[PDB]
Amino acid sequence: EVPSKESIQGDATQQSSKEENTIITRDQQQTVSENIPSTVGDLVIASSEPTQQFRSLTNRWMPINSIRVTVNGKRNDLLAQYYIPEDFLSTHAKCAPNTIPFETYVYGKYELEMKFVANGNKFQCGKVIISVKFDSYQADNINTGFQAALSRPHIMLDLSTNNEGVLKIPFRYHRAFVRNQTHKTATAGVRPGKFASIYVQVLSPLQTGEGGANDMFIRPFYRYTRAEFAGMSYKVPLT
Amino acid sequence: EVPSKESIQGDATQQSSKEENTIITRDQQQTVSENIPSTVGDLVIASSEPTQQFRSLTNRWMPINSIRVTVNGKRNDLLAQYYIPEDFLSTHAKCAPNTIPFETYVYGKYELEMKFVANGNKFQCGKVIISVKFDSYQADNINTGFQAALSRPHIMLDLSTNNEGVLKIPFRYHRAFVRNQTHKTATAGVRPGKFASIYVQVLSPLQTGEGGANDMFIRPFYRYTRAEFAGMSYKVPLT
Amino acid sequence: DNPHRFLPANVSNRWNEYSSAYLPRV
Amino acid sequence: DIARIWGLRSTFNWGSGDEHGKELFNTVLDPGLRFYDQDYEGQITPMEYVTGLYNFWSGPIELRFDFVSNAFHTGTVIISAEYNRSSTNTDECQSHSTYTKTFHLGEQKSVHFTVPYIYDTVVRRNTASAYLPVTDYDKVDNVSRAQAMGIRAESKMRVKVRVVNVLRPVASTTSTIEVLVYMRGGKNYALHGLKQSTYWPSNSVVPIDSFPPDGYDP
Amino acid sequence: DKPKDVSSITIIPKPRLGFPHGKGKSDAVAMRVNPVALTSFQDVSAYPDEPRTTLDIARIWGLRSTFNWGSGDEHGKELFNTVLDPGLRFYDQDYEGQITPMEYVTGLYNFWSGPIELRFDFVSNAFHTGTVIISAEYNRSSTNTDECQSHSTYTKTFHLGEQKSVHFTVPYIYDTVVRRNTASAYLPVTDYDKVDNVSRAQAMGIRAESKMRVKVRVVNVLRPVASTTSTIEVLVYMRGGKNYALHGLKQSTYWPSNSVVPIDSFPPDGYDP
Amino acid sequence: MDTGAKEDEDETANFSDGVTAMGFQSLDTQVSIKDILRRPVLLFNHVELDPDYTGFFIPIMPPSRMMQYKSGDKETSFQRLIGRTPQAAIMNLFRFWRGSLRYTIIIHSTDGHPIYVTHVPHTGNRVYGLMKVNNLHEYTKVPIFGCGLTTEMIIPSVNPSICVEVPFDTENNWAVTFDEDAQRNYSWRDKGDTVTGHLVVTPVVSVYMSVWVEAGDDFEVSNFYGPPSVKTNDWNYAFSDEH
Amino acid sequence: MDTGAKEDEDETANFSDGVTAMGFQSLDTQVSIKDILRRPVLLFNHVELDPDYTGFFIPIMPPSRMMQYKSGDKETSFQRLIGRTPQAAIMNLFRFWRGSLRYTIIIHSTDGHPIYVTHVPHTGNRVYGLMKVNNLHEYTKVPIFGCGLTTEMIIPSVNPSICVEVPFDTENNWAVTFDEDAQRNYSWRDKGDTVTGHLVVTPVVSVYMSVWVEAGDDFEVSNFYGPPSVKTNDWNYAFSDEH
Repeated sequence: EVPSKESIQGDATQQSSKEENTIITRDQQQTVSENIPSTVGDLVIASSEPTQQFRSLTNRWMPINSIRVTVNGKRNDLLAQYYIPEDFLSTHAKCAPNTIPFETYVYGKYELEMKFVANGNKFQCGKVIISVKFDSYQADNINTGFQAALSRPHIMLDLSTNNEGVLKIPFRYHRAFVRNQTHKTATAGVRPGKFASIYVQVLSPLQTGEGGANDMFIRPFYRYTRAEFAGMSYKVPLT
Repeated sequence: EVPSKESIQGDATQQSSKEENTIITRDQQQTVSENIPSTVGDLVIASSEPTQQFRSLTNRWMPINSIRVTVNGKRNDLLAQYYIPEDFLSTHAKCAPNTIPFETYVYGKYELEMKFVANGNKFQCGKVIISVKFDSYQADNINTGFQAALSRPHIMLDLSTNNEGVLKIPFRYHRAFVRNQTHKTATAGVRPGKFASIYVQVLSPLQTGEGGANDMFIRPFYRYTRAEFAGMSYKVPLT
Repeated sequence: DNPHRFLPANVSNRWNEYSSAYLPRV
Repeated sequence: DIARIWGLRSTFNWGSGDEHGKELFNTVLDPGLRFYDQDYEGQITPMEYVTGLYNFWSGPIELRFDFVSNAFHTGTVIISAEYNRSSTNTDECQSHSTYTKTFHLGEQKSVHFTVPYIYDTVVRRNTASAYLPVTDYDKVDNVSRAQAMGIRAESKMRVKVRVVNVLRPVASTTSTIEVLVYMRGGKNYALHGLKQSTYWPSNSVVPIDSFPPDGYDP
Repeated sequence: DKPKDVSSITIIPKPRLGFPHGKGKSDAVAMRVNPVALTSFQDVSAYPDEPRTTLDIARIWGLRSTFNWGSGDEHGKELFNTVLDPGLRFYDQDYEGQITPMEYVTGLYNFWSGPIELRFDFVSNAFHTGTVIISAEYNRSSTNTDECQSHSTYTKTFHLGEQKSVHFTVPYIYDTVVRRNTASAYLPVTDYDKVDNVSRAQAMGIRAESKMRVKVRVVNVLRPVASTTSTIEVLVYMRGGKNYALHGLKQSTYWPSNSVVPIDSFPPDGYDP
Repeated sequence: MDTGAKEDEDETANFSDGVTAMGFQSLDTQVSIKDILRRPVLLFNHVELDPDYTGFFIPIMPPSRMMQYKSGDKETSFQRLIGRTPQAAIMNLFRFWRGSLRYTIIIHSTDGHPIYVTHVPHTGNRVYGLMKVNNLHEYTKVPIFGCGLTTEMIIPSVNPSICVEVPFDTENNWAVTFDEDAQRNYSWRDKGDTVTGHLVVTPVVSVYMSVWVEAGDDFEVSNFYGPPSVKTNDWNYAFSDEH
Repeated sequence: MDTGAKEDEDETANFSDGVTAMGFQSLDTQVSIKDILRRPVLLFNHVELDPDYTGFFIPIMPPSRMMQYKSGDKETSFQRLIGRTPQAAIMNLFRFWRGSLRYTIIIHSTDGHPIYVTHVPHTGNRVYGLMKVNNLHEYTKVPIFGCGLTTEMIIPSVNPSICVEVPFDTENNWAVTFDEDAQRNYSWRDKGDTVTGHLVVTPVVSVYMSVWVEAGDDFEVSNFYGPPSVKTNDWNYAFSDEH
């Protein structure tokens, strides 16, 4: 919150977040989205049998693929986008222990937390925005601008300061549960594994000095704050 | 415990066992081995980080491969044998949700319960014995008779009455944990996935009447009463 | 035919929507 | 209250020849329609009959398996409720990984089974039509289907019965037995959205005439 | 007994009850078994953080405009200059883009009032340094080259350094308690009809164009280090004030311009391939 | 009714019963049998009234398999999908009913001519449609509505619709809902016990009407018969969710 | 919704917030989202009902970009300025809605013929306009209003207008307001989740109608999406205050 004078290990006034068997530190301040509620009450009706949590597996931090930001990138350009949970099961971090319960259970409710860590130098500058769109299936190509991102739950990343960002994502879906996996025997009438979309977009282009670096990198990390699974079945490979 | 007079659905005085999302009934009485303790105290020392349980997945009943008993089978003959947990991961019921935590965790402590259900007719007769041998690696071919089975924790099955049998298996191993999976990167110096052996043996041969059935079947079911996992890693396919 | 019915293969996934890999849609 | 009446849904045979893991019974358990791919004609259960009057249903469904046997019949079966993803006919292990109840057949010749309601929606819409003006068995085409009242959301929920221990009766009795499968709504079974009845009487249907004007006086 | 009923009253028969109104009384017949039964919001209901009014939507920050500020920009130079009218972005050209939340919802009303809030985010680092002056100018506007005219109004000077953001409430100072919208109340032109003077003469109203302007001028020239960029972008956000008001529902001035397809009959209209 | 829990002798463990969905979507419950029977069913859709006859007879009985259309049989004035209504399906389960029925009659006109609806109590016959009572060729001088029986008038210029509630004026404790064969010539007094009377509509000039029927507030059903043998082909006239 | 005050880190002095103008002109506040959605929108302006068809289908969904006209596309029966109404603009910000809608239907007639309005619950399809259900050529003997479903009648001689409130009879928690492409052929069960059923108008003889829609009292919206990319050319069709 307040910096100190320089010592052997610089300004040693870092903060950190410990979740299960994973720790992530931060050198500067962090921005955090509002803690907002999910749909509750339908759980007990939708599933006759009780739902299960596996906090040790699911509630740990897991890094996903690296994002490169360049000076060529213009405002409104998608740096990356994620259909969740699908892309965290069968695209990013496929060997993560977070994905183990999705092999056996067919349904679930999912509240996520996504931390973003940027590393640009002090002679660079730029703005990136990350936002969430709830129940985005067949509505990804509309309300998908920087302006829509600023309206929806979001976090803002300055590329010079390297402030961290934490997006809290509730479960807001038009059904009681989301389907975890497609299967050859299962119906194709319902799109599974997608209750929301995450967009990483350029708000202001990356700029650099004379003979400076023409790019810098951002790393997302995800965890489930509340992952309740329902409908046990035989284990299958993910997608 | 006591039978009743016949009604529309015969003698409706059955008992049953419900564990998680699985139920198993029994028409006649059951035999149960003594509830005996495991090694405790080493858990906190052996693992610096806390161990995890997944009761909803592991503590449910799961059937394994069927066992055929014939009139040709002599006393002391092995009907089936199981090296545990290995054979319940990569041989029997491979798609079971009980096996999901073994994909990610490298170590664990395991206390099991094994139910056996026989179905021979009232004009047959015979005796089968099931026993457990703790820490059996490189000692399976000795102390492996019907006499050794009668000494060790065991259950006895009469093939005419169809009495059920429940073998309670504690964790008794020369190390703190048992290794869950072999791997190409992992050492070959330690035998993994085997802390005990289960033997199903003929005590008295199956006999039948004139023009009677020359065989009958037994079905084992397993569950973990206490499965604590340690040492999280990236998920792998089982063997 | 009606071009809105089906999305071209290069920009879309199997579920007939823009792929998450295809960043140029915007 | 009508849906809480037990009704005989289906029957199947179980013999000593049926090897372990073999499907004795296998059906999509949808109270909307018995079949998706063929005509039905017979005595539909009370809960199916009344569910046919509604566009939506929910809550657990109860089953009861009555084994038409004697004390000298012995064996074991496993009843399994499978959701979303279905099992292969030859892969018993896939059925074992779901919500199961193993029944040891002996002195007791009946077993009850509550099928849990586990779906992505709080209620399920009916697979039958809300309105069907076809009365004279009109030969259907794609244009007729294209101009239907709705789209049939076919259920992938299945209930199966597999052999655990092979049936081993005495030589003096029958080697094969029939198993009666009853069905009814659970205690928290729900119905909503009145519609055209999917089922209608198929036996002894005669329209009324004017009595006695219409040639009653012989 | 069958006694006569002498009670009576005069009545005025109307076809609909509360047809124009958004609240009050209704004569609506429920298509239900129970005529007084309603939808349950016991479990599933509107989330508390969701906006309940159009004023709540107007309180959302939205990126209005952007401009560059370089070391070449001499003192007194207009970095930014616009008529700050939430009715229309331009009076003399077509608009196409992502309009701010407060502009979008203001487009639904014939009248607006109250202060407007601005926020200037300087996309820079610690090694950028300079000063600008934000000015709200009313009735009379300043010359581009006359900085002194801008300085004589309601101003806020911001010293750019470690802090890279500044807030600015634009006061509501007008001759009327509310301002009428510069956009039309009703526009039947749908097929980009080539306009003439007769079309304009037979319009719904007359556009009362605003002379209120917000400007940003250089006070101290931007003097960054050689190791960093010489020019920076400045993001200009906008929203309604805490006492922002809207009144007089009308035809929406803005309408979706991207991925607009009208509905068809599914599946009759050639869905079955 | 027999629930059949009597026969369920098994008392082993089972999965959870869960929580009901009733009240979650809305409080408009539609499970009550009486509530289902009290919402209207279309009997006659734009049928002619002719002043050459006594009037159009409507036999006082609820919708059931008695009024079901079968492909091939003779064409009647009845609505074809009466047998497939919820309440008709319900009435096929109960062979007894007692109480009043309510008839919503709409005259397709805006004229000042009065159309009379006369109630006839249980006389032992069972007829429907236009009929010449005692086969005469003149009924303006001897109208059924001016014979003494209870009558109500519709004046379309004021209101073309009306709702009239007919009483349970019969000798029997219960009215019989249905028979196995509605056209069978059996014991004549038993034959007429499926109705509790008639409702007769008489015009001035030729005009069309539509008729709905529902159960009254004072209404009960009994003598539960269970579900009959049925058929369906709904599957064939719809696409699945997988094209 | 994110207000964005989170990002506003500046805490320097500012000018006065002043006093609100709300209540000064009148107490008729028009800022409430629910109040805006509860006032009616014209869907169909003098469209034909034909008795050769089952009826004119109206899909139960609020006004939005789904019903927006674009210059060049095929001509529909819909009103062209639905997309430019206040409530359509509001519904473009919320992709979820739950509760009842109210439909004001006016029949352009003074005849004594009854026009029936039938409610169909969520069946999984999405259609509008005149349609022959199962492509038959006769519907007077098998009317949709006499199949069993909930129905209400209009008698123009009495009253040519009616207001009917349709329930939220669906499987889903929320109804989906809009899609990116309304004519895209994707997963068929998801395709039909943009409606909660249908409202079907069936006449006796050929007659025209007009249809309005509004939100019910029991009604909620959620899943805030923020403002989309938009265009305007209002400036061009008006003179300024300086000639």
